[PDB]
Amino acid sequence: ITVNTDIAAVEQWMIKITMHEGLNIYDTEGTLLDLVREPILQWNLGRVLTEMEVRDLYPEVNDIKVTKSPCANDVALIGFMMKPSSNGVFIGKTISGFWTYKECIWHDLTEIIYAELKDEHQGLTVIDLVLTNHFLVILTSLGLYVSSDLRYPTTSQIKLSRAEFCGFERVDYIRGNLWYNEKCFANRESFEVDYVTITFNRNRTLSESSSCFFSKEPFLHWLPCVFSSIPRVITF
Amino acid sequence: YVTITFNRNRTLSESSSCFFSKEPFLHWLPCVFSSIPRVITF
Amino acid sequence: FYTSDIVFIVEDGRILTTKAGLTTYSELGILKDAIFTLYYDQLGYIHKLTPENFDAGSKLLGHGNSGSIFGKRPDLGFEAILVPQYISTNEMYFFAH
Amino acid sequence: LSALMIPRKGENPTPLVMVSNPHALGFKANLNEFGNTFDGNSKYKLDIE
Amino acid sequence: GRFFQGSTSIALVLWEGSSKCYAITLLPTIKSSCSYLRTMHHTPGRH
Amino acid sequence: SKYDKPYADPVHDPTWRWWQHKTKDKDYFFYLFSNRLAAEGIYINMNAY
Amino acid sequence: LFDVGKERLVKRLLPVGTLMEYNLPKPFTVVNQGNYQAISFTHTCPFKEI
Ligand SMILES: *[C@@H]1O[C@H](CO)[C@@H](O[C@@H]2O[C@H](CO)[C@@H](O[C@@H]3O[C@H](CO[C@@H]4O[C@H](CO)[C@@H](O)[C@H](O[C@@H]5O[C@H](CO)[C@@H](O)[C@H](O)[C@@H]5O)[C@@H]4O)[C@@H](O)[C@H](O[C@@H]4O[C@H](CO)[C@@H](O)[C@H](O)[C@@H]4O[C@@H]4O[C@H](CO)[C@@H](O)[C@H](O)[C@@H]4O)[C@@H]3O)[C@H](O)[C@H]2NC(C)=O)[C@H](O)[C@H]1NC(C)=O
Ligand SMILES: *[C@@H]1O[C@H](CO)[C@@H](O)[C@H](O)[C@H]1NC(C)=O
Ligand SMILES: *[C@@H]1O[C@H](CO)[C@@H](O)[C@H](O)[C@H]1NC(C)=O
Repeated sequence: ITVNTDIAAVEQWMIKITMHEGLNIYDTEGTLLDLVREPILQWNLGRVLTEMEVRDLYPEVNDIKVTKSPCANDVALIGFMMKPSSNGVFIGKTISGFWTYKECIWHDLTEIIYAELKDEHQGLTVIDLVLTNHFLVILTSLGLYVSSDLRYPTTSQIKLSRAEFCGFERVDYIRGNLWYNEKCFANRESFEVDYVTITFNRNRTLSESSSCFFSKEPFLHWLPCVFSSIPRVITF
Repeated sequence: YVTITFNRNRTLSESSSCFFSKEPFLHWLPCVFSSIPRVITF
Repeated sequence: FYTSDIVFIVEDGRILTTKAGLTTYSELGILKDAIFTLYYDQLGYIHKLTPENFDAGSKLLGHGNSGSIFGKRPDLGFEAILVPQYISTNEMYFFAH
Repeated sequence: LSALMIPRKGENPTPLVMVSNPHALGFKANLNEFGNTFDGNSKYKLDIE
Repeated sequence: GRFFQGSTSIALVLWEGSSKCYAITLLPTIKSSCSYLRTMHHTPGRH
Repeated sequence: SKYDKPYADPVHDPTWRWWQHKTKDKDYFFYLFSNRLAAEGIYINMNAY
Repeated sequence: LFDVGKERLVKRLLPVGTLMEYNLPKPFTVVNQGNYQAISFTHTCPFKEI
């Protein structure tokens, strides 16, 4: 099937079982997924929550978000948005496309996301999250975080970098969306470049006059989407 | 050196209200690094 | 991206569906759960995701049917008086009163 | 060898080729559609090698 | 292609068809690059 | 309208006389067009006429 | 067309086949199907297709 065994974005495979090839009679469809080349699977997302540790969380859940991992589906991440009464970042992982509830292993990322903060503030929930072909972006209640990368496993634990947004407090990050074009880049042609847009609902304060930013592939420089009554950018 | 002092709530974006800079006033760095007493003057 | 299916969720619990590039749509049904979301896998099957509920559908076909979770295909008709009227051998008008 | 098959109008029959002695006779069969009749049904040509 | 340069998508839509059919839209992609199998070899003739 | 001559050309299709002394070298015209180094960026094809 | 705002001289197709098909009053029968009654128009063209 495959002769290369690095870490890269490789598509899934569609499997057809038949009783004969040319005279196709009893067709049955299915999926086959590679494990050793999938980017996201090689890292540990965080501390594993056990059973009956997620059951008490249920009367606190407020909304559900999912990812898709554009090149190969069925390896989605499911994120919980929760009430401000409870605390923690709660993400489950699938590898079989949510066919059984027993397989969605639940993690928690509170330690990793509190590391680059210098102090715990109040309590945080995941607002939105996307999974690009080589990066993971999470807009949580306390700001925006970008994973370092997925193709170079070094510590078996995701290292998040906190994006900077001057003048942005908690009541802005709870109203903000991430937009991304779901396109698969399997063999990685040179012209293919990925973008991510973030949009807030703000008042155009003194510190920042924009409400809409976008960034290229290593999500480090976030530049405003509008340059030099005034309309609002719903989506760029 | 020049010091600048504010009166803030220690928000999410910024944790300091006391900065200072050298003769080229381009790199303004906080005066105190890592209940919390407020610094009136540094 | 398989089967080119698109599904919108609208408050009051309704679910609208279409294919990509078509200029018409349909109403798959209704769903009144408090917190839920819809997911499409690689083969095209649709799953309802809820805390402690990952449902896939009662009736499953070989291909990727997108209406398995809902019970019966709903009646799209309203309540009015229809007056029919012939115009040809195989064509007919209906007037809503 | 070659055979021709026309199915019913709405049904979907699946043909099959079998060998009495598979220990000493192997085959490969290809079923391809060619033409379409006047009424609307489609002729199928299946060739066995 | 036109000349020396990307990618594009070709969409085939059956506008008349119903929304309960399994396959309606077909989306080939055409890339103005070379595949990973496009190589050139030189047989030495010795074997 | 000029093909009314009473002397038989070796080939039909009177555009053969047009595209005969230049048709040996279509590839160079194509190379000059593809890398946009020629004329007004105009590629005059040989089989379009 | 004498209509106010569009008083103008226009040329227009006259679909004779469509008019002939839209000529409605034709012999029919009250045929019994599905333990009910339907209006089935008698076939006048001797052939089905050409
Ligand atoms: C859908 O799924 C299919 C499943 O097959 C998948 O096809 C696979 O795509 C891969 C690319 O993503 C292909 O990998 C490529 O393999 C090339 C070598 O092919 C050789 O073919 C020989 C005869 O068939 C075979 O004997 C040979 O055996 C192998 O040799 C390897 C050493 O070359 C060795 O490591 C193996 O263990 C095995 O012995 C090969 O199979 C490679 O040339 C190609 O590119 C190289 O990649 C490596 C790693 O990054 C790199 O170090 C190396 O320099 C090459 O990079 C570039 O090569 C080009 C030449 O091609 C140079 O010009 C550049 O300068 C670079 O140097 C790559 O690894 C794989 O072969 C293929 N599967 C099969 C069965 O063929 C599709 O891609 C999937 N598609 C989608 C959209 O998902
Ligand atoms: C802008 O400010 C007004 C009052 O100052 C506030 O009501 C409004 O919500 C603000 N806009 C947004 C998008 O929050
Ligand atoms: C901090 O916040 C409290 C209430 O939110 C306010 O009363 C106080 O003035 C703030 N501190 C400063 C220095 O403004």
